[PDB]
Amino acid sequence: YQQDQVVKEDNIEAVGKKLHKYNTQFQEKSREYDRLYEEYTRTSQEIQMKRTAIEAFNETIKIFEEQCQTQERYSKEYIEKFKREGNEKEIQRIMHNYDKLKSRISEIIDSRRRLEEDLKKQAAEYREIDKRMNSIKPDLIQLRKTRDQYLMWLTQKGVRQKKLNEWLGN
Amino acid sequence: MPPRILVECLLPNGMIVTLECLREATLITIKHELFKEARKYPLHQLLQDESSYIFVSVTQEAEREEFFDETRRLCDLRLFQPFLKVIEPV
Repeated sequence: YQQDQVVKEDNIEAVGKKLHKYNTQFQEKSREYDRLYEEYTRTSQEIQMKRTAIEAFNETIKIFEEQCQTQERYSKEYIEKFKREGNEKEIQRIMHNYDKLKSRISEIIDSRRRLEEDLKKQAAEYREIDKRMNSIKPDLIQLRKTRDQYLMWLTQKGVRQKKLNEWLGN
Repeated sequence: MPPRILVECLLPNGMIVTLECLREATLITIKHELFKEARKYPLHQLLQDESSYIFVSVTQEAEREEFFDETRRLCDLRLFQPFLKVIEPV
């Protein structure tokens, strides 16, 4: 590697130009790959948040549903007693409160549906980020290694470091 | 969680009541406000003393939690949604 070699200078300059071209090319793909990787990561986290939140909706809905079973079974008793004493005001109030509970359940079920549909769209963006990334990777890797094949060859012919920096410089 | 927030409480007589809370309030003072507020609602005679009851809710991690430690503050509970179901743990 280190010390200066006994080979034609013409061959070294041509290989050095190629190192340069292949480093530029590799760098371009890598920059491209990384921008996507950043959006890939943020998308993956948001997706994981949405799955958890769907689960919490599922469980929230169970609880409000159980509340519904509680009210039909507690107000079974008292409604039958009440229209015997003619209190249609208090029956009205119980029914109003019940309408409120069912209304809120349906708002929650609606919110879950929305999030399911947004998870569906975002999971698709995610798949498309992945396909773009997969299309680049093999290219990124192959350019890098050709760049390495040339770098190491030049390093081995004792080429000065300031000359290798000029070629890697862009 | 802004300074004061609406918390939906699900009473064991079937009733829903909406209650304004200081985000900082402990569950024990909220249980207290709640059972005062319940008397303004139907079927308030079916309620035992407030101390027989415990709150249940869902955390942001989607787990169902029973809050036996009522000194805990409403803002530290990590509620998915501002509601509390009231149960006799039996």
